[PDB]
Amino acid sequence: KIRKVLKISMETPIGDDEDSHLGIDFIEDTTSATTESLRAATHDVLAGLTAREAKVLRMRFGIDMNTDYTLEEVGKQFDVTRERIRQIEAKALRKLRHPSRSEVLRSFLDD
DNA sequence: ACAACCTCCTTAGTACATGCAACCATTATCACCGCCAGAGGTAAAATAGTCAACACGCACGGTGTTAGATATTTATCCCTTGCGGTGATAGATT
Repeated sequence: KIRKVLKISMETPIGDDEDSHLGIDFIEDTTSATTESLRAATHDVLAGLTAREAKVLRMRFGIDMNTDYTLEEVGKQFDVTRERIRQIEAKALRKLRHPSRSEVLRSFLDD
Protein backbone atom coordinates (compact mmCIF):
# COMPACT_ATOMS: atom_id res chain seq x y z
CA LYS A 1 0.00 0.00 0.00
CA ILE A 2 3.15 2.25 0.03
CA ARG A 3 4.29 0.61 -3.30
CA LYS A 4 0.89 1.98 -4.60
CA VAL A 5 3.03 5.08 -5.39
CA LEU A 6 6.46 3.44 -5.98
CA LYS A 7 5.16 0.89 -8.64
CA ILE A 8 4.39 3.76 -11.11
CA SER A 9 5.30 7.30 -9.84
CA MET A 10 9.11 6.91 -10.37
CA GLU A 11 8.98 7.01 -14.24
CA THR A 12 5.80 4.91 -15.19
CA PRO A 13 5.71 1.37 -16.69
CA ILE A 14 3.57 0.85 -19.88
CA GLY A 15 0.17 0.38 -17.98
CA ASP A 16 -2.05 1.47 -20.87
CA ASP A 17 -4.90 3.09 -18.83
CA GLU A 18 -3.85 1.34 -15.61
CA ASP A 19 -5.97 -1.89 -15.92
CA SER A 20 -9.28 -0.07 -16.82
CA HIS A 21 -8.02 -0.10 -20.47
CA LEU A 22 -9.67 -3.60 -20.57
CA GLY A 23 -13.18 -1.97 -20.27
CA ILE A 24 -12.57 1.57 -21.73
CA ASP A 25 -13.10 2.77 -25.39
CA PHE A 26 -10.84 -0.17 -26.59
CA ILE A 27 -13.76 -2.76 -26.22
CA GLU A 28 -14.54 -1.96 -29.93
CA ASP A 29 -13.33 -4.59 -32.56
CA THR A 30 -9.70 -3.41 -31.87
CA THR A 31 -9.82 -5.95 -28.95
CA SER A 32 -13.10 -7.96 -29.11
CA ALA A 33 -12.09 -9.84 -32.33
CA THR A 34 -9.96 -12.03 -29.91
CA THR A 35 -13.07 -12.52 -27.67
CA GLU A 36 -14.80 -13.68 -30.92
CA SER A 37 -11.97 -16.32 -31.12
CA LEU A 38 -11.81 -17.60 -27.49
CA ARG A 39 -15.64 -17.81 -27.79
CA ALA A 40 -15.23 -19.78 -31.07
CA ALA A 41 -12.75 -22.31 -29.55
CA THR A 42 -14.87 -22.79 -26.37
CA HIS A 43 -18.00 -23.06 -28.62
CA ASP A 44 -16.16 -25.91 -30.54
CA VAL A 45 -15.13 -28.05 -27.48
CA LEU A 46 -18.29 -27.35 -25.41
CA ALA A 47 -20.35 -28.69 -28.43
CA GLY A 48 -18.38 -31.99 -28.85
CA LEU A 49 -18.80 -32.83 -25.11
CA THR A 50 -21.70 -34.94 -23.70
CA ALA A 51 -25.17 -34.42 -25.22
CA ARG A 52 -26.67 -33.29 -21.82
CA GLU A 53 -23.65 -31.56 -20.12
CA ALA A 54 -22.90 -29.30 -23.18
CA LYS A 55 -25.09 -26.23 -22.05
CA VAL A 56 -24.52 -25.46 -18.27
CA LEU A 57 -20.68 -25.11 -18.68
CA ARG A 58 -21.31 -21.77 -20.70
CA MET A 59 -23.59 -19.69 -18.05
CA ARG A 60 -23.22 -16.72 -15.41
CA PHE A 61 -20.01 -14.80 -16.66
CA GLY A 62 -20.50 -13.86 -20.38
CA ILE A 63 -19.05 -17.03 -22.03
CA ASP A 64 -21.04 -17.76 -25.24
CA MET A 65 -24.12 -15.52 -25.81
CA ASN A 66 -24.74 -11.74 -26.16
CA THR A 67 -26.77 -12.25 -22.90
CA ASP A 68 -25.24 -15.26 -21.07
CA TYR A 69 -28.47 -16.05 -19.13
CA THR A 70 -29.50 -17.73 -15.88
CA LEU A 71 -32.10 -20.57 -15.95
CA GLU A 72 -35.23 -19.57 -17.98
CA GLU A 73 -34.05 -19.52 -21.70
CA VAL A 74 -31.33 -22.22 -21.02
CA GLY A 75 -33.30 -24.87 -19.01
CA LYS A 76 -35.88 -24.79 -21.89
CA GLN A 77 -32.93 -26.01 -24.11
CA PHE A 78 -31.57 -28.60 -21.54
CA ASP A 79 -34.89 -30.32 -20.50
CA VAL A 80 -35.62 -33.13 -17.90
CA THR A 81 -33.98 -31.68 -14.66
CA ARG A 82 -32.55 -28.59 -12.80
CA GLU A 83 -29.38 -26.81 -11.40
CA ARG A 84 -27.02 -29.31 -12.97
CA ILE A 85 -27.53 -26.22 -15.24
CA ARG A 86 -24.82 -24.56 -13.01
CA GLN A 87 -22.93 -27.34 -11.08
CA ILE A 88 -21.40 -28.66 -14.38
CA GLU A 89 -19.64 -25.24 -14.84
CA ALA A 90 -17.34 -26.69 -12.06
CA LYS A 91 -17.69 -30.57 -12.49
CA ALA A 92 -15.06 -30.32 -15.29
CA LEU A 93 -12.30 -30.10 -12.58
CA ARG A 94 -12.44 -33.90 -11.83
CA LYS A 95 -13.00 -36.17 -14.98
CA LEU A 96 -12.08 -33.48 -17.52
CA ARG A 97 -8.96 -33.85 -15.23
CA HIS A 98 -7.07 -35.07 -18.36
CA PRO A 99 -5.07 -31.82 -19.14
CA SER A 100 -5.24 -32.50 -22.92
CA ARG A 101 -8.91 -31.26 -22.65
CA SER A 102 -7.62 -27.67 -23.35
CA GLU A 103 -5.45 -28.62 -26.45
CA VAL A 104 -7.53 -26.26 -28.72
CA LEU A 105 -8.38 -23.51 -26.15
CA ARG A 106 -5.19 -21.79 -24.84
CA SER A 107 -4.13 -19.54 -27.86
CA PHE A 108 -6.18 -16.45 -26.81
CA LEU A 109 -3.54 -14.97 -24.51
CA ASP A 110 -1.43 -14.86 -27.75
CA ASP A 111 -3.60 -13.59 -30.73
C1' DA B 1 39.45 60.97 -46.53
C1' DC B 2 40.53 56.69 -46.53
C1' DA B 3 43.74 52.65 -46.90
C1' DA B 4 46.25 48.61 -45.08
C1' DC B 5 50.01 48.06 -42.57
C1' DC B 6 53.27 47.41 -37.97
C1' DT B 7 52.62 44.86 -33.66
C1' DC B 8 51.18 41.11 -30.39
C1' DC B 9 45.06 41.32 -28.92
C1' DT B 10 41.62 37.27 -28.36
C1' DT B 11 38.70 34.53 -30.50
C1' DA B 12 37.70 29.52 -31.77
C1' DG B 13 37.52 25.85 -35.54
C1' DT B 14 39.02 21.10 -36.04
C1' DA B 15 41.71 16.60 -33.84
C1' DC B 16 41.71 9.07 -38.42
C1' DA B 17 39.78 3.69 -37.84
C1' DT B 18 37.62 -1.31 -36.56
C1' DG B 19 36.17 -4.08 -32.15
C1' DC B 20 35.14 -6.27 -27.14
C1' DA B 21 34.14 -5.97 -22.08
C1' DA B 22 30.38 -3.59 -17.82
C1' DC B 23 27.26 -2.47 -13.58
C1' DC B 24 23.23 1.45 -13.56
C1' DA B 25 23.47 5.10 -8.17
C1' DT B 26 22.82 10.80 -6.37
C1' DT B 27 19.13 15.00 -4.24
C1' DA B 28 15.28 16.74 -0.55
C1' DT B 29 11.55 19.58 -0.74
C1' DC B 30 6.99 20.99 5.76
C1' DA B 31 2.28 18.95 0.98
C1' DC B 32 1.14 20.21 4.90
C1' DC B 33 -4.86 18.89 5.76
C1' DG B 34 -9.00 20.72 4.76
C1' DC B 35 -13.15 19.36 1.99
C1' DC B 36 -16.19 15.91 -0.29
C1' DA B 37 -16.57 13.10 -4.02
C1' DG B 38 -19.68 9.73 -6.38
C1' DA B 39 -17.28 6.52 -3.62
C1' DG B 40 -15.84 3.24 -0.18
C1' DG B 41 -18.13 0.09 2.73
C1' DT B 42 -21.80 -3.46 3.60
C1' DA B 43 -26.44 -4.61 4.48
C1' DA B 44 -30.26 -6.81 2.30
C1' DA B 45 -31.94 -9.18 -2.96
C1' DA B 46 -30.77 -9.18 -7.53
C1' DT B 47 -27.69 -12.52 -11.11
C1' DA B 48 -29.15 -16.82 -9.69
C1' DG B 49 -25.19 -20.31 -6.47
C1' DT B 50 -22.89 -22.86 -3.27
C1' DC B 51 -21.64 -27.80 -1.54
C1' DA B 52 -23.45 -30.69 1.92
C1' DA B 53 -26.88 -34.11 2.38
C1' DC B 54 -28.42 -38.66 0.59
C1' DA B 55 -28.57 -40.63 -2.87
C1' DC B 56 -26.84 -41.84 -7.36
C1' DG B 57 -23.65 -44.28 -10.68
C1' DC B 58 -19.37 -45.04 -12.83
C1' DA B 59 -14.24 -45.38 -13.90
C1' DC B 60 -10.15 -46.79 -12.88
C1' DG B 61 -6.58 -49.40 -11.15
C1' DG B 62 -4.59 -53.37 -8.83
C1' DT B 63 -4.71 -57.89 -7.97
C1' DG B 64 -5.05 -62.03 -10.16
C1' DT B 65 -4.68 -65.22 -14.25
C1' DT B 66 -3.68 -65.81 -18.65
C1' DA B 67 -1.20 -65.08 -23.00
C1' DG B 68 2.73 -64.88 -26.09
C1' DA B 69 6.72 -62.97 -26.86
C1' DT B 70 11.39 -62.74 -26.55
C1' DA B 71 16.12 -63.95 -25.44
C1' DT B 72 18.18 -67.40 -24.56
C1' DT B 73 20.01 -71.84 -25.85
C1' DT B 74 21.15 -74.94 -29.54
C1' DA B 75 22.80 -75.99 -34.38
C1' DT B 76 22.80 -75.32 -38.77
C1' DC B 77 24.31 -72.63 -43.02
C1' DC B 78 26.87 -69.34 -46.03
C1' DC B 79 30.06 -65.90 -46.94
C1' DT B 80 34.28 -64.96 -46.06
C1' DT B 81 39.29 -65.48 -45.29
C1' DG B 82 43.95 -66.21 -46.69
C1' DC B 83 47.05 -68.32 -49.82
C1' DG B 84 48.15 -69.74 -54.31
C1' DG B 85 48.39 -70.47 -59.44
C1' DT B 86 48.98 -68.07 -63.05
C1' DG B 87 46.00 -64.54 -64.90
C1' DA B 88 45.58 -60.29 -70.73
C1' DT B 89 46.53 -56.52 -67.35
C1' DA B 90 49.41 -51.78 -68.15
C1' DG B 91 50.23 -49.66 -72.06
C1' DA B 92 53.66 -49.97 -76.20
C1' DT B 93 53.08 -50.98 -80.28
C1' DT B 94 50.68 -52.34 -84.69
